[PDB]
Amino acid sequence: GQKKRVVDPFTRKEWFDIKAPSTFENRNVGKTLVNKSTGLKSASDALKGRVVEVCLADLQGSEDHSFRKIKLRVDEVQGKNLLTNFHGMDFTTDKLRSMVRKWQTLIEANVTVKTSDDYVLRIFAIAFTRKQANQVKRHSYAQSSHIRAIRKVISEILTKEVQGSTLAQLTSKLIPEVINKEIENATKDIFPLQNIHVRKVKLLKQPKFDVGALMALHGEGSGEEKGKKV
Amino acid sequence: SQVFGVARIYASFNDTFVHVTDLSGKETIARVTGGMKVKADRDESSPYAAMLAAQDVAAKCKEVGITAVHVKIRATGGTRTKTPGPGGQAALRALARSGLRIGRIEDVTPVPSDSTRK
RNA sequence: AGAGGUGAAAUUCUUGGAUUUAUUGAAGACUAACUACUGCGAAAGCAUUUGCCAAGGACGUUUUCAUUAAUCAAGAACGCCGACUAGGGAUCGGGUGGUGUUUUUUUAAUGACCCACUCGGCACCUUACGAGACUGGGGGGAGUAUGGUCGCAAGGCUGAAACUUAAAGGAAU
Repeated sequence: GQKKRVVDPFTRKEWFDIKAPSTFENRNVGKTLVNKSTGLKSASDALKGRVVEVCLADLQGSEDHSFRKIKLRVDEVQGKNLLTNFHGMDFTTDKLRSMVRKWQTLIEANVTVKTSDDYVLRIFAIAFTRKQANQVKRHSYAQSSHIRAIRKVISEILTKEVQGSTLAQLTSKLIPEVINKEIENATKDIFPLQNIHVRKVKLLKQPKFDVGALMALHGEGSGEEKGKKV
Repeated sequence: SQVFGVARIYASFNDTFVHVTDLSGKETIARVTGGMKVKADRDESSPYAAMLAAQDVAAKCKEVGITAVHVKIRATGGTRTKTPGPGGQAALRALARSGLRIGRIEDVTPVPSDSTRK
C-alpha cells in the first residue's frame, strides 16, 4: 500500500551528557540523545530509566580494567546533565573464556545480599583451582568438599563485605579488586585458587530515590539563571 | 573531543546488521541492514553489502555528529552457530575506512549457557 | 522497510512498525565452558547452589558374632579364552611414614603440594602358563552354459475398420 513520507527526526533530538558518580575517576563518559522536551512526555522523564554500559578502563584511566564493564543508571536530570548511579557490573565474555582451562575446577558462588541501604544485590564470584609450584601431577582438582568449604567461606566473607558497605562504599571497594584479595587470603588455607574474581553484580531492588543522597554522591548545585530582557 | 556511539554489528549468515545507537542503546542512528543495500536475496551477507551498509551508516553518523563508535560485534548465537558471518569484519572495516574512529571491539553473541536443545 | 530461510527460492511475518536495539515481566525446559579413555550407581543411568531424609563403597580397626558361606533353572524387584604369573607408567578414594614449600598466630578443628610404602577401584601397555575337549535354517565363495518348466517382452506411421476413409498430428524434410 502507501507507507509514509519522511520528516528528519534529528531536528527534534536533544543532547545530554552523562556525569558518572564520584566513586570513579574522570566522570564525563559521553552523551545521549533524547527527543526534545515538549509537553506530554518531557525529556527529563523520557530519560531516568536508561542504563548505559561503560568500560571501567574508560572510567578509571587505566587498562587493567579493560574487561569488567559496568552499568550506570540515569536517576536525576539537571541542566543538560544526567547524573548517574551504580547499576551493576559484568565481565566481558572473553575474560572468563580466557580464564577457563581444563585440568582444574571452577568454584563459582553467588549471594543475594541487602546492603546498608535497601539495595538488594545478587553478587557473583568465580575462582579457579591453581596448582602449586613443585606440583608434578597435571590435575590439581579440588575434592568437592574443598569446593563446598571454599564456596562457604566465599559466601560468608563476601556477605560480610556487603552489609558493612553502602553502594558507594561497595563500588569503591570493588574498583581496586580487593574483595578478590580478601577471598584469596581467606581461602589459601584450603586450596591455592588462582584468579578469583567477582565477575557480576546485579541490582534487584532499589529503595527510593533520595535526591539528597545522589547529589551528595556527585556534588551540589542550584541555579538562578537568566531573566528575559523585556 | 570524540562523541561515541556504539556499532551493534550483528553479522549472521544470510544477513548483516550495522546499527549504530547512542551510548545507552535506547536511541538509534541509522540502522541499515545488508539486504537493503543490494538484494539478490543471497548477497545480503556478502562483504560488499556489509561495506555499503556500514558506509552509509558512517554517512549518517557524521551527519548527526558522532566521531567514534564502540564496536559490539555479535553473531546469531543461541543454540546456533556463534560465529560471525562474512559481513562482520567487512562492516567493521568500512566503518573505520569511512572516517569513524573505532574503540572497544567486543564479542557479545549470546552464548546460551545450558540451552533448550533436547 | 524489509526480516526469515535456502544451493537458489518459496510457505511465513511486516508502515495496525516486522527484523535490529534498550528496559522489564511471564513461561516451560536445560544445567554450557570446567568435562577427563575421570567419579558414582545392580543395570538402564547420574553434572547449578543450599538443606533435610535414609542409603552405599573403599580404607582404618589389638571391636563383635562364629561358618552364619558360592553358583544359578523356577519366582520377585528395577529397567583368544581361563582355574593363570609377574610387572610398568598414569589416575581416583583411604591409610602410614618422611621433612621442605605454600599455610600460619591463644577462637574450634581442618588443608594444598613433593616422596616412599600399602589397600581397594576405572582403564591402558606388556609378560609366563594352562585342554580350553526374542522361535522358525540350508550348506561354501566367485562365476558359466541352457532345444527343460513358468513368465515378461517384438511387429509396425496413428486416426483406420466391416470402409485403401476426413481433419489433425508424427517422421523425414
